Amino acid sequence: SWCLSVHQPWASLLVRGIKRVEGRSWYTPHRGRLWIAATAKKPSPQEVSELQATYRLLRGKDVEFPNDYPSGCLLGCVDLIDCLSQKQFKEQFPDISQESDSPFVFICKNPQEMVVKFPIKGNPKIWKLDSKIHQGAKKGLMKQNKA
Repeated sequence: SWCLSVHQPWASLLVRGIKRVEGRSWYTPHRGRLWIAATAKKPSPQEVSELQATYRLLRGKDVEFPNDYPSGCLLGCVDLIDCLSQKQFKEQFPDISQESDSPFVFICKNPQEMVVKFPIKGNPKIWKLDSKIHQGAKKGLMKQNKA
């Protein structure tokens, strides 16, 4: 029922599993399912090319970027497994600590993308989804439920 607004292209990278941590300046006790919404801010082609270049070298040839990075919509979800200080992240996750230098690092698992993405307006930090879109969001985690 809780959501985080994230700029594109990072937002789709998170729900596809290409980006595995998310850095923020603030700590959250939230754990478990976290919906991911893309903000309205449209990314520039340079941003998209520079990030896709980096992640292609981090993740290899098998990486599958989305064809398009839709803005202003609910995208899917992840499991927020832990939120660590940057110090503990560097110490405890040495294989991936280069992937964020933010003061806090959200460790994300089990990404799932929605079969149909629904328009939505963001809010700060971790915010509560409206019940109607939450219901449609849940049904949308299975490709067969597309209508």
